[PDB]
Amino acid sequence: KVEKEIKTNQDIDVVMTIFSDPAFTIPQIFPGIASIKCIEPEIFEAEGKFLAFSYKVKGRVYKGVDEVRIIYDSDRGNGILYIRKKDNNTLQIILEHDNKLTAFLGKPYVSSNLDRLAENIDEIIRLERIKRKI
Repeated sequence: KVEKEIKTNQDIDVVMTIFSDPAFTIPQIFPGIASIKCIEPEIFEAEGKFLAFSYKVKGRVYKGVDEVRIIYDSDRGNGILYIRKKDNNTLQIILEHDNKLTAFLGKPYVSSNLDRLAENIDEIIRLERIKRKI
């Protein structure tokens, strides 16, 4: 698994809600997302590429107490992305992928994404909020 703690001064419940939108979360985290379809609010299909490898991913979001769980399948392996509220100013993102080869190759792309999200989270969410009116 690849993970990242994020600290935020934004309203944590708003942040968690935004992370439950796959149109936000998947392009932000997955390697090189170039297409995303978010029809029904809890389902997505996306396409991306990293190195020579194009992939098609689709999946479903489940909301829980203080948790968002995104279950996905792709031509390069299946997995779960978790977003967990830890306290009022902190969350954890954990990506667990079932294909070791794909995880090895995708890892620096996912970690770079998670680092960028951690470093810019409040500016990213402030803009999301303006657009979503939440």
